[PDB]
Amino acid sequence: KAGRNMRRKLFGVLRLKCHSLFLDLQVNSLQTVCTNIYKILLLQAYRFHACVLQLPFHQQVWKNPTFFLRVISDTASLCYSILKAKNAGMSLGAKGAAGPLPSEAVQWLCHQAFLLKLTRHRVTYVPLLGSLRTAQTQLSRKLPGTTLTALEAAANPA
Ligand SMILES: N[C@@H](CCC(=O)N[C@@H](CS)C(=O)NCC(=O)O)C(=O)O
Ligand SMILES: N[C@@H](CCC(=O)N[C@@H](CS)C(=O)NCC(=O)O)C(=O)O
Repeated sequence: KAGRNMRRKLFGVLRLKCHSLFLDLQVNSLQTVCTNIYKILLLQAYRFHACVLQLPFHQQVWKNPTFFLRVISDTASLCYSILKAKNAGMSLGAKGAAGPLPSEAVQWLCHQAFLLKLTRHRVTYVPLLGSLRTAQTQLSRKLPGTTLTALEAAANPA
């Protein structure tokens, strides 16, 4: 427990730096880009949960659920902005895909990563799991680009 916390704290910045180097669809496969942005978002979800555990006892999650959901949304926006900048010089012969990832896909990966972590602590996060679970289908009805299952593949490896 104290060993896991030490490892997350120690490797946080380095892991994020490393993942950020594999987001360029010009040189990387789409599967790689999706996996690495997802691993970034999952890392962020763990940091999120750590930060929530140290909120005052009266600052319950059901008390201000807009705050937490917006934090989650802002995470997707920020990772998406990073991804955009990293893919700015993309050309027609890019290895990754014909299309650089829409914000819908980064959003989907974000909600996925947060759900996986937040379902482990339902007693704390039952107010949020409602809105996030719909957003998944809200986005799954917004864009089933087939590649939706290629996103599910990136959220799968252990
Ligand atoms: N992410 C690289 C491989 C490099 C690698 O494995 N190093 C980092 C990820 S950038 C790491 O922390 N290892 C994998 C993990 O622990 O999830 C790739 O997809 O080809
Ligand atoms: N502690 C985070 C790593 C991120 C981090 O280093 N930031 C804060 C977390 S709010 C920190 O300095 N750690 C103090 C703590 O959680 O005891 C984690 O468990 O993943």
